[PDB]
Parts: sequence; structure tokens; C-alpha cells
Amino acid sequence: CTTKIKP
Amino acid sequence: IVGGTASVRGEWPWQVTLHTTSPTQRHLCGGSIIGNQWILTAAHCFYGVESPKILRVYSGILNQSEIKEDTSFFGVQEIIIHDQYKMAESGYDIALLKLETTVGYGDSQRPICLPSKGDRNVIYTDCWVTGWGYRKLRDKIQNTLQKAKIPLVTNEECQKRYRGHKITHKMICAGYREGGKDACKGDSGGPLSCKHNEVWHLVGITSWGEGCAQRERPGVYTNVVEYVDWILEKTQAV
Ligand SMILES: COC(=O)Nc1ccc2c(c1)NC(=O)[C@H](C)CCC[C@H](NC(=O)c1ncn(-c3cccc(Cl)c3F)c1C)c1cc-2ccn1
Repeated sequence: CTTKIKP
Repeated sequence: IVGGTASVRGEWPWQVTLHTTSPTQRHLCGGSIIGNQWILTAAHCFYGVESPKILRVYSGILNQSEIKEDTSFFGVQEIIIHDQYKMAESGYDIALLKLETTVGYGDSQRPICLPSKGDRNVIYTDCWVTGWGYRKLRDKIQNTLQKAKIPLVTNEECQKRYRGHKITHKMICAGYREGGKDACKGDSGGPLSCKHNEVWHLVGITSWGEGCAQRERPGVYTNVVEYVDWILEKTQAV
């Protein structure tokens, strides 16, 4: 996805 | 939601029902999965909530009747309210819930994309407000997730409709000039999802309005694009 949030 | 239709299972898989346990278990607000341990909702939802221990997040739900004592949920480790937040009408109506466990992504529960810095310029013609909220100003929470397609409105147009208020660029408005279709009590915190280039983006968080679905009264949403840095700040902390 465009904007990435750490898992 | 006012003037909406039942959603189809798996339609808004980022939509969650945020429940409270104190005094009794009940739906509180809507919210959106934006990361595997992150829920994005409205700051106003936690008025008087003194602990995250009373919160339960339910993903992959169409009907509130699916929620029983045996229903699995996500516990809340932390409530992160924007530190500039006073009230919904003044803005900064944004909150992050850090979940105690990881959301396993599938066809029933998955994250919505955040708007990109370049997406600040784009238009959006396919926007939908979702929720379990009231169908009219005095009503009750709905069993089935409702949806309503809502057109975006300029900040300028939204400001004429809200004399005595200050509509900031950190707010985004949506509504029909004649009303009829809108969000209502119980939908707040939930998403305003807009499809662009076959990809859904979280353009807004249901925040405030005067009544529900009234003519010349657009719904006011937190403009998520203006809080991408703040979301990354709180979720990507070293
Ligand atoms: C069995 O379980 C239940 O029956 N649960 C239940 C029932 C009612 C409510 C509730 C929980 N939640 C709350 O009390 C929490 C603490 C939130 C408080 C503020 C919230 N405001 C809104 O939802 C709300 N305020 C303005 N708008 C608005 C109107 C048009 C367009 C746009 Cl874009 C707008 F955002 C909305 C959707 C609200 C929610 C309820 C009542 C009154 N206000």
C-alpha cells in the first residue's frame, strides 16, 4: 500500500 | 447512517465496532484498521473513558448480533489522543488505539490505505460514510452496517453552511445540498472511505454536524491527509 505502517 | 443501505459482508473490511464494557457492553463508536495493531478513530469517542481496559475492538463484523460473550475481540493497550484536541468542533478529532494483539489480515478484516502527500491535490468522486449509528436524530444503533455515498464539499462551501464555526483545512466536509443521506449518532470515529484508481483511501473520520442529513448542513470529518505525519509519528516511533 501507498503509505506504509510498520508491522 | 441516514438514508443508507445495508452493507454486504466484507464490503468495508477496515470498519470496526469500538465497544465499551463499563457499565454494560455496548457499541461506542466506529473506527478503521490502518495497521496490524492500529485503529484510527475520533478523539471525542473517549470522553470520560479513564482506562483502555474497558475497550473492545471487533473487526470482520456485519451485524452487531454477531457479538456475544464468546465473540473474539482485540483488547486496547493504549489510547493515543491528539494532544491539541479540546473538542470535535475545534478539530484535532483524531485518536489511535494500539491493540494488545495483531490483527490477522484476510477477506473479512484488512487495513484501509492512508491518503498520500500527493493525494492532497486529488478530487475524489466516490466517497462513502459507513456505520451502525442512528437512521434519524432520535433512534437506536442498527444491527447491520449501513453505507451512504456522500459527495465531498469545498472548505469554502462548508464554511457558509457553518456560520459561527471555524472550518479549518484540517477538516473535510461532505453532504448533499438537500440533505437526506448522512452520518448520525453512533457513526462517529468511523471512516469516510474514498475510491481512487481502484484503491480505497481513508479521507476522513466522522467527527461532527448539526443534527443528521439536514439540508445545507454537511457532515464534518477530520481530514486524514493533514494527519499522516502525526499517524506515522505515533505508530512508527523508534
Ligand atoms: C447499544 O449501544 C448503543 O446504543 N450505543 C450508543 C448509542 C448512541 C451513542 C453512542 C453509543 N456513543 C457515544 O455516546 C460515544 C461516547 C460518542 C459520543 C458522540 C456521538 N456523536 C456522533 O455520533 C455524531 N455527532 C455528530 N455527528 C454527525 C452528524 C452528521 C454528520 C456527521 Cl459527519 C457527523 F459526525 C455524529 C455522527 C454520539 C453517539 C451516541 C449518542 C450521541 N452522540
